Amino acid sequence: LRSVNSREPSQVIFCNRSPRVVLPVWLNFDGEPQPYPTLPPGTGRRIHSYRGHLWLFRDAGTHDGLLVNQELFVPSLNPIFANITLPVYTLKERCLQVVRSLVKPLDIVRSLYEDLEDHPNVQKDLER
Amino acid sequence: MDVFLMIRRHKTTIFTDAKESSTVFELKRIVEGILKRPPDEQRLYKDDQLLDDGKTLGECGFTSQTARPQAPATVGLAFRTFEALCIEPFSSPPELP
Amino acid sequence: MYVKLISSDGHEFIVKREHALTSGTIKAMLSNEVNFREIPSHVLSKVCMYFTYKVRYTTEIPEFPIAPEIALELLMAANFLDC
Repeated sequence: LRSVNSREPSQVIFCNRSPRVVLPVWLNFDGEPQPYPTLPPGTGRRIHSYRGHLWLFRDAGTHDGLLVNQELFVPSLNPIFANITLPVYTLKERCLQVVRSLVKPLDIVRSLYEDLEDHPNVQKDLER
Repeated sequence: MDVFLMIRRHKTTIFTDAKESSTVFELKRIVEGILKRPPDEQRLYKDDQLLDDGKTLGECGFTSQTARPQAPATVGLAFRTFEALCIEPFSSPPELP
Repeated sequence: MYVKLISSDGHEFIVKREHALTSGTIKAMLSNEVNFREIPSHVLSKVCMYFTYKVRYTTEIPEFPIAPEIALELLMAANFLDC
Protein backbone atom coordinates (compact mmCIF):
# COMPACT_ATOMS: atom_id res chain seq x y z
CA LEU A 1 0.00 0.00 0.00
CA ARG A 2 1.73 3.13 -1.22
CA SER A 3 0.90 6.33 -3.05
CA VAL A 4 1.76 6.06 -6.75
CA ASN A 5 4.12 9.02 -7.44
CA SER A 6 2.21 10.22 -10.53
CA ARG A 7 3.10 13.96 -10.30
CA GLU A 8 -0.31 14.57 -12.00
CA PRO A 9 -1.89 17.02 -9.54
CA SER A 10 -5.36 16.32 -8.23
CA GLN A 11 -7.76 18.75 -6.66
CA VAL A 12 -9.55 17.34 -3.65
CA ILE A 13 -12.00 18.56 -1.02
CA PHE A 14 -11.93 16.89 2.34
CA CYS A 15 -15.57 16.98 3.37
CA ASN A 16 -16.15 16.06 7.08
CA ARG A 17 -19.66 14.50 7.38
CA SER A 18 -18.97 12.99 10.83
CA PRO A 19 -19.29 14.26 14.40
CA ARG A 20 -15.64 13.33 14.96
CA VAL A 21 -12.56 15.48 14.50
CA VAL A 22 -11.15 13.89 11.33
CA LEU A 23 -7.42 13.15 10.94
CA PRO A 24 -6.43 12.66 7.28
CA VAL A 25 -3.64 10.18 6.69
CA TRP A 26 -1.59 10.15 3.48
CA LEU A 27 0.35 6.94 2.63
CA ASN A 28 3.61 8.21 1.21
CA PHE A 29 5.64 6.49 -1.50
CA ASP A 30 7.13 3.95 0.91
CA GLY A 31 3.74 3.15 2.48
CA GLU A 32 4.40 5.00 5.77
CA PRO A 33 1.40 6.96 7.11
CA GLN A 34 1.73 10.75 7.08
CA PRO A 35 -0.64 12.78 9.23
CA TYR A 36 -2.30 15.88 7.79
CA PRO A 37 -3.88 18.63 9.93
CA THR A 38 -7.35 17.92 11.25
CA LEU A 39 -10.82 18.93 10.07
CA PRO A 40 -13.29 19.90 12.80
CA PRO A 41 -16.63 18.13 12.30
CA GLY A 42 -18.77 19.56 9.49
CA THR A 43 -15.90 21.68 8.14
CA GLY A 44 -14.26 21.18 4.76
CA ARG A 45 -10.85 21.76 3.25
CA ARG A 46 -9.86 22.01 -0.39
CA ILE A 47 -6.51 20.28 -0.74
CA HIS A 48 -3.90 19.54 -3.38
CA SER A 49 -2.87 16.00 -4.08
CA TYR A 50 -2.10 13.77 -7.03
CA ARG A 51 -3.62 10.98 -9.03
CA GLY A 52 -2.74 7.60 -7.53
CA HIS A 53 -2.18 8.78 -3.95
CA LEU A 54 -3.46 6.93 -0.89
CA TRP A 55 -5.63 8.57 1.77
CA LEU A 56 -7.37 7.20 4.84
CA PHE A 57 -9.05 9.03 7.72
CA ARG A 58 -9.59 8.40 11.40
CA ASP A 59 -11.19 9.92 14.42
CA ALA A 60 -8.25 12.06 15.51
CA GLY A 61 -8.41 11.34 19.24
CA THR A 62 -9.06 7.67 19.29
CA HIS A 63 -8.04 6.61 15.76
CA ASP A 64 -11.42 5.01 15.23
CA GLY A 65 -11.85 4.11 11.57
CA LEU A 66 -13.93 6.32 9.34
CA LEU A 67 -15.24 5.92 5.82
CA VAL A 68 -14.30 8.03 2.82
CA ASN A 69 -16.85 7.68 0.03
CA GLN A 70 -17.74 4.44 1.88
CA GLU A 71 -12.32 2.96 3.09
CA LEU A 72 -9.35 4.06 0.89
CA PHE A 73 -9.58 7.29 -1.09
CA VAL A 74 -7.52 7.70 -4.25
CA PRO A 75 -7.63 11.06 -6.04
CA SER A 76 -8.44 10.35 -9.69
CA LEU A 77 -8.39 12.70 -12.67
CA ASN A 78 -10.47 15.88 -12.29
CA PRO A 79 -12.12 18.86 -8.14
CA ILE A 80 -12.75 15.50 -6.33
CA PHE A 81 -14.91 15.01 -3.24
CA ALA A 82 -13.79 12.82 -0.34
CA ASN A 83 -16.87 12.34 1.84
CA ILE A 84 -15.80 11.29 5.33
CA THR A 85 -18.64 9.55 7.20
CA LEU A 86 -19.21 7.50 10.31
CA PRO A 87 -19.40 3.79 9.51
CA VAL A 88 -22.12 1.63 11.04
CA TYR A 89 -19.76 0.26 13.70
CA THR A 90 -20.59 -3.04 15.42
CA LEU A 91 -22.40 -2.61 18.74
CA LYS A 92 -19.38 -4.16 20.49
CA GLU A 93 -16.83 -1.77 19.00
CA ARG A 94 -19.19 1.15 19.61
CA CYS A 95 -19.31 0.18 23.28
CA LEU A 96 -15.55 -0.28 23.34
CA GLN A 97 -15.48 3.26 22.02
CA VAL A 98 -17.69 4.73 24.72
CA VAL A 99 -15.98 2.78 27.51
CA ARG A 100 -12.45 3.61 26.31
CA SER A 101 -13.43 7.25 26.41
CA LEU A 102 -14.74 7.27 29.95
CA VAL A 103 -12.02 5.17 31.67
CA LYS A 104 -8.24 5.69 31.71
CA PRO A 105 -6.32 2.58 30.84
CA LEU A 106 -13.10 -2.99 35.96
CA ASP A 107 -15.96 -5.57 36.02
CA ILE A 108 -16.09 -7.59 32.77
CA VAL A 109 -14.69 -10.88 31.43
CA ARG A 110 -10.98 -11.22 30.71
CA SER A 111 -11.59 -11.38 26.96
CA LEU A 112 -13.06 -7.86 27.09
CA TYR A 113 -10.12 -6.42 29.02
CA GLU A 114 -8.07 -7.29 25.94
CA ASP A 115 -10.63 -5.93 23.49
CA LEU A 116 -10.57 -2.60 25.36
CA GLU A 117 -6.78 -2.57 25.11
CA ASP A 118 -6.65 -3.53 21.43
CA HIS A 119 -6.93 0.11 20.41
CA PRO A 120 -7.74 0.93 16.79
CA ASN A 121 -4.40 1.52 15.15
CA VAL A 122 -3.38 2.79 11.74
CA GLN A 123 -0.29 0.56 11.38
CA LYS A 124 -2.66 -2.27 12.36
CA ASP A 125 -5.47 -1.67 9.84
CA LEU A 126 -2.89 -1.20 7.11
CA GLU A 127 -1.66 -4.80 7.06
CA ARG A 128 -5.34 -5.75 6.69
CA MET B 1 -40.73 9.77 5.46
CA ASP B 2 -40.36 6.81 7.80
CA VAL B 3 -40.97 7.35 11.50
CA PHE B 4 -39.51 4.83 13.97
CA LEU B 5 -41.63 3.97 16.99
CA MET B 6 -41.68 1.89 20.13
CA ILE B 7 -45.31 0.89 20.75
CA ARG B 8 -45.57 0.21 24.47
CA ARG B 9 -48.04 -1.17 26.98
CA HIS B 10 -47.46 -2.92 30.32
CA LYS B 11 -44.25 -4.90 29.70
CA THR B 12 -44.82 -5.09 25.97
CA THR B 13 -42.80 -3.02 23.50
CA ILE B 14 -43.06 -3.36 19.72
CA PHE B 15 -40.40 -1.71 17.56
CA THR B 16 -41.77 -0.71 14.19
CA ASP B 17 -41.75 2.01 11.57
CA ALA B 18 -44.48 3.78 9.66
CA LYS B 19 -44.74 6.60 7.18
CA GLU B 20 -45.30 10.09 8.50
CA SER B 21 -48.35 10.16 6.15
CA SER B 22 -49.88 6.99 7.62
CA THR B 23 -52.67 7.15 10.18
CA VAL B 24 -53.26 6.27 13.79
CA PHE B 25 -55.88 3.80 12.59
CA GLU B 26 -53.37 2.32 10.18
CA LEU B 27 -50.91 1.94 13.06
CA LYS B 28 -53.60 0.18 15.08
CA ARG B 29 -53.80 -2.21 12.11
CA ILE B 30 -50.09 -2.93 12.54
CA VAL B 31 -50.64 -3.63 16.26
CA GLU B 32 -53.41 -6.04 15.31
CA GLY B 33 -51.12 -8.00 13.02
CA ILE B 34 -48.74 -8.44 15.95
CA LEU B 35 -50.58 -8.49 19.24
CA LYS B 36 -53.76 -9.92 17.55
CA ARG B 37 -56.33 -7.42 18.93
CA PRO B 38 -58.63 -5.48 16.61
CA PRO B 39 -58.20 -1.68 16.44
CA ASP B 40 -61.53 -0.98 18.19
CA GLU B 41 -60.10 -2.71 21.30
CA GLN B 42 -56.98 -0.50 21.01
CA ARG B 43 -56.27 3.06 22.13
CA LEU B 44 -53.16 5.02 21.08
CA TYR B 45 -51.46 7.85 22.97
CA LYS B 46 -48.65 10.35 22.59
CA ASP B 47 -47.90 10.75 26.24
CA ASP B 48 -51.25 11.26 27.91
CA GLN B 49 -53.08 12.37 24.78
CA LEU B 50 -55.59 10.02 23.20
CA LEU B 51 -54.93 9.93 19.46
CA ASP B 52 -57.60 10.03 16.75
CA ASP B 53 -57.84 7.26 14.17
CA GLY B 54 -58.09 9.73 11.31
CA LYS B 55 -55.05 11.88 12.05
CA THR B 56 -51.64 11.31 10.56
CA LEU B 57 -48.64 10.33 12.65
CA GLY B 58 -47.02 13.58 11.51
CA GLU B 59 -49.91 15.78 12.65
CA CYS B 60 -49.52 13.89 15.92
CA GLY B 61 -45.88 15.01 16.07
CA PHE B 62 -44.16 11.79 14.96
CA THR B 63 -41.76 13.29 12.46
CA SER B 64 -38.96 11.61 10.55
CA GLN B 65 -36.54 13.80 12.44
CA THR B 66 -37.85 13.21 15.99
CA ALA B 67 -38.85 9.55 15.53
CA ARG B 68 -35.44 8.20 14.57
CA PRO B 69 -34.07 4.66 14.01
CA GLN B 70 -31.52 4.88 16.84
CA ALA B 71 -33.92 6.91 19.00
CA PRO B 72 -37.55 5.98 18.33
CA ALA B 73 -40.65 7.80 19.47
CA THR B 74 -42.96 6.12 21.97
CA VAL B 75 -46.62 5.39 21.30
CA GLY B 76 -48.74 4.36 24.30
CA LEU B 77 -51.00 1.35 23.93
CA ALA B 78 -54.19 0.60 25.94
CA PHE B 79 -56.44 -2.43 25.51
CA ARG B 80 -60.17 -3.04 26.23
CA THR B 81 -64.43 -1.52 28.75
CA PHE B 82 -60.96 0.17 28.24
CA GLU B 83 -58.09 -0.13 30.72
CA ALA B 84 -56.01 2.87 31.70
CA LEU B 85 -52.70 3.61 30.05
CA CYS B 86 -49.95 1.55 31.71
CA ILE B 87 -46.29 1.30 30.64
CA GLU B 88 -43.82 -0.42 32.99
CA PRO B 89 -40.47 1.44 33.04
CA PHE B 90 -37.27 -0.27 31.98
CA SER B 91 -34.83 -1.47 34.61
CA SER B 92 -32.60 1.12 36.13
CA PRO B 93 -28.85 0.92 35.48
CA PRO B 94 -26.31 0.40 38.27
CA GLU B 95 -24.17 3.28 39.57
CA LEU B 96 -21.13 4.49 37.63
CA PRO B 97 -17.78 2.97 38.83
CA MET C 1 -43.11 -11.38 10.73
CA TYR C 2 -41.75 -10.66 14.22
CA VAL C 3 -40.05 -12.34 17.17
CA LYS C 4 -40.23 -11.74 20.89
CA LEU C 5 -37.01 -11.06 22.77
CA ILE C 6 -37.63 -11.12 26.52
CA SER C 7 -35.22 -9.45 28.89
CA SER C 8 -34.10 -10.56 32.29
CA ASP C 9 -36.84 -8.52 34.04
CA GLY C 10 -39.81 -9.77 31.99
CA HIS C 11 -40.01 -6.91 29.46
CA GLU C 12 -41.11 -8.32 26.07
CA PHE C 13 -39.46 -6.73 23.03
CA ILE C 14 -41.18 -7.57 19.72
CA VAL C 15 -39.06 -6.75 16.67
CA LYS C 16 -39.04 -7.73 13.01
CA ARG C 17 -37.54 -11.14 12.29
CA GLU C 18 -34.97 -9.74 9.85
CA HIS C 19 -33.76 -7.19 12.41
CA ALA C 20 -33.22 -9.89 15.01
CA LEU C 21 -31.45 -12.16 12.53
CA THR C 22 -28.58 -9.66 12.25
CA SER C 23 -27.40 -11.30 15.49
CA GLY C 24 -26.03 -14.74 14.73
CA THR C 25 -26.49 -15.74 18.33
CA ILE C 26 -30.21 -14.92 18.12
CA LYS C 27 -30.56 -16.83 14.85
CA ALA C 28 -29.36 -19.91 16.74
CA MET C 29 -31.57 -19.17 19.71
CA LEU C 30 -34.50 -19.02 17.32
CA SER C 31 -33.45 -22.25 15.50
CA ASN C 32 -39.77 -18.18 18.11
CA GLU C 33 -39.30 -16.42 21.42
CA VAL C 34 -35.86 -15.86 22.95
CA ASN C 35 -35.31 -15.48 26.68
CA PHE C 36 -32.37 -13.43 27.92
CA ARG C 37 -31.53 -14.33 31.51
CA GLU C 38 -28.52 -11.97 31.79
CA ILE C 39 -29.86 -8.95 29.85
CA PRO C 40 -32.11 -6.42 31.63
CA SER C 41 -34.64 -4.36 29.72
CA HIS C 42 -32.66 -1.11 29.75
CA VAL C 43 -29.91 -3.01 27.92
CA LEU C 44 -32.19 -4.95 25.55
CA SER C 45 -34.14 -1.89 24.39
CA LYS C 46 -30.83 -0.39 23.21
CA VAL C 47 -29.98 -3.60 21.36
CA CYS C 48 -33.33 -3.40 19.60
CA MET C 49 -32.73 0.27 18.77
CA TYR C 50 -29.34 -0.75 17.39
CA PHE C 51 -30.95 -3.34 15.08
CA THR C 52 -33.12 -0.64 13.49
CA TYR C 53 -30.24 1.84 13.29
CA LYS C 54 -28.03 -0.81 11.75
CA VAL C 55 -30.59 -1.94 9.19
CA ARG C 56 -31.48 1.61 8.09
CA TYR C 57 -27.96 2.90 7.57
CA THR C 58 -26.11 -0.11 6.22
CA THR C 59 -26.26 9.71 2.96
CA GLU C 60 -24.62 10.57 6.23
CA ILE C 61 -24.73 8.25 9.25
CA PRO C 62 -25.45 9.60 12.75
CA GLU C 63 -23.66 8.49 15.85
CA PHE C 64 -25.38 5.65 17.68
CA PRO C 65 -25.78 7.08 21.23
CA ILE C 66 -24.79 5.12 24.34
CA ALA C 67 -25.35 6.62 27.78
CA PRO C 68 -22.47 6.08 30.23
CA GLU C 69 -24.45 4.14 32.88
CA ILE C 70 -25.56 1.48 30.39
CA ALA C 71 -22.21 1.30 28.59
CA LEU C 72 -20.60 -1.62 30.43
CA GLU C 73 -23.71 -3.85 30.45
CA LEU C 74 -24.45 -3.13 26.78
CA LEU C 75 -20.81 -4.07 26.08
CA MET C 76 -21.30 -7.48 27.70
CA ALA C 77 -24.61 -7.93 25.87
CA ALA C 78 -23.00 -6.99 22.54
CA ASN C 79 -20.05 -9.24 23.27
CA PHE C 80 -22.26 -12.30 23.99
CA LEU C 81 -24.60 -11.83 20.97
CA ASP C 82 -21.71 -10.71 18.72
CA CYS C 83 -23.89 -7.88 17.39
